[PDB]
Amino acid sequence: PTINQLVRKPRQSKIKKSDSPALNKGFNSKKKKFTDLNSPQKRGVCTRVGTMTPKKPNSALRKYARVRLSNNIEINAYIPGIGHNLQEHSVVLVRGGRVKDLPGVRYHIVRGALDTSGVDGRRQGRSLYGTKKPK
Amino acid sequence: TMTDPIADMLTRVRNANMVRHEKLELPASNIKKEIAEILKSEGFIKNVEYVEDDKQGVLRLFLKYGQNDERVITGLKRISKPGLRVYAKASEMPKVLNGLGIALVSTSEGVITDKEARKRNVGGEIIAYVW
Amino acid sequence: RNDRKVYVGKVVSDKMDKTITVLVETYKTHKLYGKRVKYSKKYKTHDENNSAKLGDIVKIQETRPLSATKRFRLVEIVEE
Amino acid sequence: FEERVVTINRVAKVVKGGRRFRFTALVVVGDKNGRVGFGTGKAQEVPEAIKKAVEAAKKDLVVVPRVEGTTPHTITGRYGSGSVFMKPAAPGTGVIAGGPVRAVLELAGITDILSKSLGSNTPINMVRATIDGLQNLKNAEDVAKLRGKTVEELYN
Amino acid sequence: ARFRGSNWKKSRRLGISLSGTGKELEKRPYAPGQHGPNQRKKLSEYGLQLREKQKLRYLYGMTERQFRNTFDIAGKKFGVHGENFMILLASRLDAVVYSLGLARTRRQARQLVNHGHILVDGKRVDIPSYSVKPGQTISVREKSQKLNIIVESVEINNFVPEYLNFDADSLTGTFVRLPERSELPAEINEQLIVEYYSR
RNA sequence: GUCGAAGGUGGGACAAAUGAUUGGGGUGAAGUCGUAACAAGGUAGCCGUAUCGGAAGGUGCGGCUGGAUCACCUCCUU
RNA sequence: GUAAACGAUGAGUGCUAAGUGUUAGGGGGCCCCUUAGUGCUGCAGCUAACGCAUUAAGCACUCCGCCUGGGGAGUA
RNA sequence: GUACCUAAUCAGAAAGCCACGGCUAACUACGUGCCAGCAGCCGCGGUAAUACGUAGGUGGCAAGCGUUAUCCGGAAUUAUUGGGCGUAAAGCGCGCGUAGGCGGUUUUUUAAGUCUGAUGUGAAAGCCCACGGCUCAACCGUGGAGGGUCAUUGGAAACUGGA
RNA sequence: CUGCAUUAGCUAGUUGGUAAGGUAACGGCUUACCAAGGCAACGAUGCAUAGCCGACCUGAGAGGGUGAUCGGCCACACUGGA
Ligand SMILES: [Mg+2]
Ligand SMILES: [Mg+2]
Ligand SMILES: [Mg+2]
Ligand SMILES: [Mg+2]
Ligand SMILES: [Mg+2]
Ligand SMILES: [Mg+2]
Ligand SMILES: [Mg+2]
Ligand SMILES: [Mg+2]
Ligand SMILES: [Mg+2]
Ligand SMILES: [Mg+2]
Ligand SMILES: [Mg+2]
Ligand SMILES: [Mg+2]
Ligand SMILES: [Mg+2]
Repeated sequence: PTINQLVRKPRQSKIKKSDSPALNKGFNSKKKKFTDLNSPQKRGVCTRVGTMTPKKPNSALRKYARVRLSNNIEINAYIPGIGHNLQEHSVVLVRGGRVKDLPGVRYHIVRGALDTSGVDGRRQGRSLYGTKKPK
Repeated sequence: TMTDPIADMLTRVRNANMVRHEKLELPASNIKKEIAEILKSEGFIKNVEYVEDDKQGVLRLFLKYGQNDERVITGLKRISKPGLRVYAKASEMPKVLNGLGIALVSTSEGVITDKEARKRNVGGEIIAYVW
Repeated sequence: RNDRKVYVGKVVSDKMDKTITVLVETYKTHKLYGKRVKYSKKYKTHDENNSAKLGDIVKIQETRPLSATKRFRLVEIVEE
Repeated sequence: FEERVVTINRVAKVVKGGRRFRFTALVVVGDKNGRVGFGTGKAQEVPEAIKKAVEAAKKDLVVVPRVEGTTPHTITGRYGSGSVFMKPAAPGTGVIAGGPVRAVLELAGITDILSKSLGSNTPINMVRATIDGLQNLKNAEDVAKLRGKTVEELYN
Repeated sequence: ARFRGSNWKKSRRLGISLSGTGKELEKRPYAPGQHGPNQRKKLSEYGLQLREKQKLRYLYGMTERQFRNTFDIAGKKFGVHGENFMILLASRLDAVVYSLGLARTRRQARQLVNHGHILVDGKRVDIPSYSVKPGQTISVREKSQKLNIIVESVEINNFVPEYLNFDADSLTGTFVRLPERSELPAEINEQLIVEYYSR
């Protein structure tokens, strides 16, 4: 563009979207409204727990939970590790990070936080799965 | 229509230099003549002739080529333009090619080179770069 | 001792009684692209005798508030 | 002459049955004293591809004007969509460059410079852009001779 | 020291005698581990820069954070960044004590200064990170003037660089001037480390 | 007595949530029907418009070459 | 009030090798020169390449319109 | 009765986290067998898995190490610096024309822009440079430098603007 | 010193004058009278969001992001008026 054109209409940068929108929102119950606040994690209650089939070419029964967060937004959160002790009404902590195989699963359930138990028999990379040091 | 005679002159010089022409005739003006004189003094061109005819006169530049037919003028760039004019201070005068080139400037003390602008401690409108 | 700001500008309306609006013209530079762009500011100045007329280039000086939006007084008519 | 293999690439030509694979090697050769060149070689194996590339690079060499281990002035070398900006630095800066540009500069013997690949990052065109810049570099003595003056007159 | 590990394995990994004797490399000059022998892979450019940085860091027995901070402060000095970094590493009280020879090993000198057997200008200094400067003197605590380790190291007459002027009778060293690149170890290419911290 | 917060009454404006029901959109596994496009894709394709048909699409009018092609004439370039 | 409304190429301006047709003119001796169009071939230069190349997609200046991954969608 | 100092006793109480297919430093054995599971992108796993889990070893860090969230960078990916619009996204289907932007040559004049000098101010703390004090450092302190599109005032007239 | 035109008209004490009252103070600050003025595509009005700055983070820079701790200025003290 000409300099005159830039003066008339300045350049406009692309707007960036978050990969974890559900974590950017809190809820005020008194005013019954949403608020913009960045959280690293949010608490939620497992509305459902079960398995999902990944999209091709992968094949599996991937463990996940449908969770209603403290801000009333319902999301799908993957359950990492081998074996879990989660059921409906379990209170879980949810962090960002989607599962590429799973289309609508955009968050992870932290292991070893709130109700969720650490992975049993895990010994390498334990902090990632909430397993205490065996010693 | 025509909007920048200085840009037209610089582009004439650039095109002639590319085609390796020996001489170049263009319509004249005082600013163009001063630019040509600066180029000659600095050694980028060979000779400058003014033809005081009717219709504002003519400038006849003679370009300079070194041994091996190497071009003395590597490039000319219009800096200040009608669409956006550029000025610099004496302490902010730019060096073309780390000093190996000249910046033709227009100052209250006449159109001079960046070296003279720095020496006299003056700024002005940076007309062009030549290297 | 201390002097007050003085401006020069054209008269763009005088329908008000004893008040003329003076358009002072300036050129603010674009902060990023650096181009020179026109900038007009209208000044409401006191014209006691209605001497100034629409069009003439006049001179104004800053004063204390004289009305809701009048802060200047006509000093002289530079041209007409 | 030191030699550095910039990239090795397995290319394929399709035939009535299967494919014919070859190895292409891009190599830079330099004496670390102001002479640098690059070459490409194609062969059925990478050692032979490298050998052919080195021979071509030695055939094609350029002289890089320098000033105490850095270039005389800022330059942008361009080839196709390749584009490399290069700027003289001060001693102890190091060579601030990435990819094939660092190979070209180090083998040319430059030890202090700043650079930025502004264009395509395909290695052969990056190398060609860098070589174009180094070829278009100029030195004070040569420009003074071309303009019919002295270095002192040039710098005023 | 802070890194209490197999200095022989570190020397074997980095292909350098951190002690300076060469004993580690004499028998097995290849890297430790199951794949140590018959190891023939070629390091990348990043690998080479990292190896140079690790060589210098483990030579001076420092942690990564302190090493990086020292490099940063050296960069602010006038001159060549790499040379300034090397001389600044040399100026550390650990290095000065080891060069003076009050201990046979750099880690031993570090433990001496940490436990306070050393005095700078006649005052205790417990911090091996202390950056010595020209014109200062390093002495030994009177209560520890007759330590077996220190006396044995003094008896073993090691070379004393030019920038240090030592007298074993008084166990008194002097930091005369700043070192030079030639005096400082030549097995390190400081430009590689400068580039490593460039990226 | 003037001014005057709150309040009341009224018709409008704007925003959000929610609503029987409804519309297309996206994704998804070997689903069902056909085969429109890519070769002249077996009716060259595509564009605007109109209308028809389960569906892709067909058909009409004008336009484009970003169309293959055997014979013919008409020119231009080397 | 829309089309592949196309040269898929905004308008104005100047400058930068050549060869050869054709439309409507002009000047000097079938030839030469010349103005404005309309074609083909082709340097320098440009280009990712194809190609463009005095009818630029080269070199420059002024102003306007427009673009910023594919779908969703020219939809709500 | 804290900092700090002195005297005695003991290596004895005081190392964990992540990673090791490429990017990217670090590889082997078992178990599993498109399952369990991993995954930032490309992808990995169906019997020879350096990619899943464990083990040995190795790499990076270390009283911290990883994950998530958010911002700048890399991104010249809104391009003034510093990009484009024949075929990649991009020239309105085409006129006529308003505001605005821009504008041929010379002479005289003005000083709005433009250039230059002086004065005041731009608090302190902060950043940067130097020095000094905590054993070092962080930190603290003291000087210097910086930061205005700032204002007042005096000068120049080439270019842009006005006459 | 901020975003939006899928916000284009806004304003009637409103803009100016006269007189008086009122205030520490000038002033449509308020009232009475006369006039029809005032703002706006150089973005008025409307809507949304926001305490501002010294500074802080990042970037080679130009720029981009932020406005904790500490200092300055402002505003508020269950909500509204006095
Ligand atoms: Mg070749
Ligand atoms: Mg078909
Ligand atoms: Mg068909
Ligand atoms: Mg039909
Ligand atoms: Mg259309
Ligand atoms: Mg079109
Ligand atoms: Mg023609
Ligand atoms: Mg950017
Ligand atoms: Mg297109
Ligand atoms: Mg068109
Ligand atoms: Mg201050
Ligand atoms: Mg608020
Ligand atoms: Mg940048």
